[PDB]
Order: sequence, then C-alpha cells, then structure tokens
Amino acid sequence: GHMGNAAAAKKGSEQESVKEFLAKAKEEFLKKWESPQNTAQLDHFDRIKTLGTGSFGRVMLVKHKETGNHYAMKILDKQKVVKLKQIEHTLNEKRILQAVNFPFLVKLEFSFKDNSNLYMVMEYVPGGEMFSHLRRIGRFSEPHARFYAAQIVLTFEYLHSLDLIYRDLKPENLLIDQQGYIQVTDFGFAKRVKGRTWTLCGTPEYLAPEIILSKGYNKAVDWWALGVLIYEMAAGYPPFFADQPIQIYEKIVSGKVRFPSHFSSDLKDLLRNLLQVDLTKRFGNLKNGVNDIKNHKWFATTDWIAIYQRKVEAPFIPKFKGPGDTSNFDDYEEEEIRVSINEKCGKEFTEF
Amino acid sequence: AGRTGRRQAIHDI
Ligand SMILES: Cn1cnc2cnc(Cl)nc21
Repeated sequence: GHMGNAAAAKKGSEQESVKEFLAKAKEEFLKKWESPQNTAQLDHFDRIKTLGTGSFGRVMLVKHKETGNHYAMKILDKQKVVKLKQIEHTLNEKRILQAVNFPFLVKLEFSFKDNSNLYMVMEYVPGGEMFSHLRRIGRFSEPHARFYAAQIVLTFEYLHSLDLIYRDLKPENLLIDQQGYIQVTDFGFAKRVKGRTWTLCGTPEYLAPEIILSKGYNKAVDWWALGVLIYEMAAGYPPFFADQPIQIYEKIVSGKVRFPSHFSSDLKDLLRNLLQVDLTKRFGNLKNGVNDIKNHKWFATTDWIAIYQRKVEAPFIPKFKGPGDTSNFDDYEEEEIRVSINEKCGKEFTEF
Repeated sequence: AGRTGRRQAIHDI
C-alpha cells in the first residue's frame, strides 16, 4: 500500500485523537452557544485608525482607555444592516464568535450596541491581511501556500464538526499574526447548519457552483472555497477571474479550470478534487471526510499536529514596530462615528 | 482580465 505498518498505525491513531479532540471541542462550544453581551461601551475606547471597510461599516484600530490594550473594533451601522439576510447574519456572527475557540480564529473580547451602531471588539492582529502581502509579492511558493492552507483545513475541520459553515473564505479575511500564522476574521457569513441552507451569499470569485445555481447547499461550499484560495495563493490570481460578477459565475459553473505551468502535479490533483462541481466527488464531502484532504500527496510534508500546536516555523514574520502599529494595513477614508439621539432599529437587534 | 482589488461580499446575489 502507500503506507507501511508503522505509518498506517500512526495515521489511524492520529485520526482517533482528532475525533477525541473534536468531541471535547463540541462540548465546550455548546456551553457557550447556549449561554452568550454588553461587555463594554464606546467611550471606553480611543479610536485610532480605520483598518478596513465594507458595505455596513468599518473595522477600526482602537485603544482601550483603562488598560491600554489595542483591539480591532468592527462597527456596523444598524440602519445599513437593512435587508433581512443582513440582520440574521449579524446575529450569527456575534453568537458564533462568542462561542468558538481555536488558534486560528480571531478572539472576540467585547460586544455592545447603541442607538445607531453594533460593535464587536476583537483581538488586533497587526501583521495585516494575507491579501496585501499576496498582491505585493505576486504569488506564494507552494510550501508557503501549503503552510497557510493547512491552517485553513484544520480550522474548517473544527468549524464543520460544530455544524458551522464559514462561507466567506478569501485572502482579505485572513490576517497574519506576529508569529506568521493566520487568524480568520469576518464571521459575517458564518452559520450553524445541520444539513442544507439556502441563502445566496459570499464573494463571487469564491462561490461554489451550487450557491450560484440556487441549490440548497452544505459545508462542502467551504471546501470548494479552499480550492479557490489555494489556487489564488499559488498563482497570484483566482481560477475564475473576470471583471464582472456575471462572467465570474459563468466560469464557475462551467466545470473548467486551467492551471499555471509552474503548478506541481500534486497541487493540480488536489485542486481538481476541491474544485469539483459534482458533490458526489468533491474532496471534503466524501465518506472519508476531511481525511481525503489531509492525506493527499500535496500535504505529505505537513505535520498536522505541529501546525495546530504552532510548532512549525512560519514562512515569514510581518514587521512590527510596537503596540498599535498599523504599517501593515492600507489606508482608508476616515468618517466620524456619529451616534443618534434616537434609537434606531431597536426591535430588529434585541438579541444582539 | 479580472478583479485585482479587494472584493466585497454579496449578502443576496
Ligand atoms: C517568502 N517570504 C520571505 N520573506 C517574505 C516577505 N513577505 C512575503 Cl509575502 N513572503 C516572504
């Protein structure tokens, strides 16, 4: 076979240990999921700089006045969270973030709301987005890409074991910490799903075909997205690449991918099995689950436990000039945070 | 040709 006796036994034992870990992790998640609020207020923070922006608000570097600790504060304008799926998604995000615990998932510290906005205050990750490092260097070499990919595989194995789908994997959402490891943020599209779900949501280049085709879908969409991410990290551009969303969607549903001539055959094989339109064939979605990915030849050099334990030397370490340094982030237009004298949308956000 | 800048999510395509 591919493995001899010692190797096959070590692998089996390793897989049983994973099951034991995930069972305990589910017990811990459920306690927090069943018992989530209002852990701070706006005037407790000095606002320093905008770190990123989206449709509903922005993420700001803030400094906690009492302790001096820096944090990333996501601010959502309650009014802009107007559409039905926007509201439900914001409640998912907060509830999931307060309940999960994993080395590659950003840690939420506080949550609160006022008349105008919702606030989630999380650990500041000063090394910047994978996105800007990738765009600056062009592409990552396969070992570098693999180091980040392994962290995503473990994070999805964790999330999916809790019946959580992530639904927005992309380099923009992956921050690099001071040891060169990844932190996933932006749980805006994450959801607890026991079987299928139906919302049309995500980022065009990363959408699985079944989302585009308005089919009820499952956690396999995250495995498709991993294929897109690995491709983009190793190529410098994603596999379905076009100027307008509708053209992107047409390429995704076609069932065709082309690879750069420098991709190894092992990498192409993995990607053809992740970027698989047929759900009966997509890696991550078969009887052996995540193990088809973790045991693939492209990951043969990966020590999964060492990655989890953060024992592996990272391919690069962002430069850090001190607490609150923002040099690894791009600049954005600053807008004053205005809080209305009248409560907005109080009934829609009661649970937050 | 395709999108090289930051990509926004869509909440309901
Ligand atoms: C591979 N490598 C070595 N030094 C680096 C700096 N930035 C990036 Cl993105 N990658 C690097």
